[PDB]
Amino acid sequence: QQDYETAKHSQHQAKQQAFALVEIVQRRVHFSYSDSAGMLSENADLNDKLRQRLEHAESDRSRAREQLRQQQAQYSQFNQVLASLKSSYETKQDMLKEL
Amino acid sequence: QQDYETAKHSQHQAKQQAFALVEIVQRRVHFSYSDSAGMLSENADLNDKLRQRLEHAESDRSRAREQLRQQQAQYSQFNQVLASLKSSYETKQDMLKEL
Amino acid sequence: QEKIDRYQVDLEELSYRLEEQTDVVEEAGELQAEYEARTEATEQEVDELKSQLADYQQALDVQQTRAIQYQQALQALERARELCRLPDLSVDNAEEWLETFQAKEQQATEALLALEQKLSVADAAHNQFEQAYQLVKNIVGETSRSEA
Amino acid sequence: SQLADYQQALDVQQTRAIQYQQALQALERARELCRLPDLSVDNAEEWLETFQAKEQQATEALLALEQKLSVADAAHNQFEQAYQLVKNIVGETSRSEA
Repeated sequence: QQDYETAKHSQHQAKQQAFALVEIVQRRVHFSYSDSAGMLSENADLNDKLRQRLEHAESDRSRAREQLRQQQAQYSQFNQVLASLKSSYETKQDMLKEL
Repeated sequence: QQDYETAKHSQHQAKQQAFALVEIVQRRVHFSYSDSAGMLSENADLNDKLRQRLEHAESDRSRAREQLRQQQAQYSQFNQVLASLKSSYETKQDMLKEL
Repeated sequence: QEKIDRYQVDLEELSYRLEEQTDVVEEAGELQAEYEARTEATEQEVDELKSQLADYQQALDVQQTRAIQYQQALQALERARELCRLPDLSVDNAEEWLETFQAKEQQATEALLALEQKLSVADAAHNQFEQAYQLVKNIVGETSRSEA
Repeated sequence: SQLADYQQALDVQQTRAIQYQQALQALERARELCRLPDLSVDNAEEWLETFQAKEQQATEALLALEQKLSVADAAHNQFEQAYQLVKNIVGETSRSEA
């Protein structure tokens, strides 16, 4: 299994390299007209600042999602312990009524 | 030994077929890129098609979200019932010990 | 009478535990709802920022003129150059590299399948070993594999 | 991001189209190897699990085979002695039935 894990890693790397070479082959045509050029950086200032703000918002969203997931977790374990207590109490109550 | 080499060849056939099917399972999303391949062929203004694809993806993601939420509720229900049985078994076993 | 008294005390303690855990679960559920609202607010903000950036850049990126298209080819070529240990890698000679690396990839897949066959047979042999072990444990109880 | 960053400049679109072509090639290759022209991405999982069962059958077979070959290392003498013991106990019997 260790050997097969190594082999799978190697296969993945080989596949990635082959795909990169295929990408070069596909974009040879785009390289063909590499001499072309155009205007750039017209509204970059506001666009860059808004990109930075959006990156901050995305990071905050990732934090929020992580906190949401973990809180779902702890709520789950709390519910599970609550159900365990419920079952224990019900069984002991049944047994007291029997006695 | 002859039958065993034959069985090994059959196992190799099964292995290659299963690997191929798994590979297409991985490329499952890539078949969704048929829109991307068609979109890329636009070679012109294509933001509206991008927005349409994004809306379709939003619909799919919302469907998956609802599916996941209801499945999570079902799994949680199963987990509470399992925990309740665990506690009940513990209590019954302890009473059997005591009796 | 004493036994029933003990069980009544047990039930009282269990009721106290149930109250405590119900309170904990209610607090956890309130926090969960709060974090749900907070998260949804964060995706709302992120989507709003993305849409506003799209609107602002609408005019900017429409007139691409297929002239800034080739830098993508440049980045792809360079990315292959570091990923593929071929500093001389040229879009001209990249086809020989493509075929050679494809040959290596298919060889790797064949070796992977060869390893997978033996891996599967070995794992299933261990599975039967384990099944024997569980049968022995259930019949007699704990014991080592050597004694099996 | 693509719509917001339309400056992305269809690079991701190009990669996705290339991935689509690769997926087409892979699907054709599987339809060949598995000989299943009747096949779709949505239902390919069913044939995948079917051939998973097939591969499990083949591997379990070859596993019993590996055990039998490993125990076949027993020399010629043991087979003879067991055969003659069974013969002497029950009377003449065939090796296959022994």
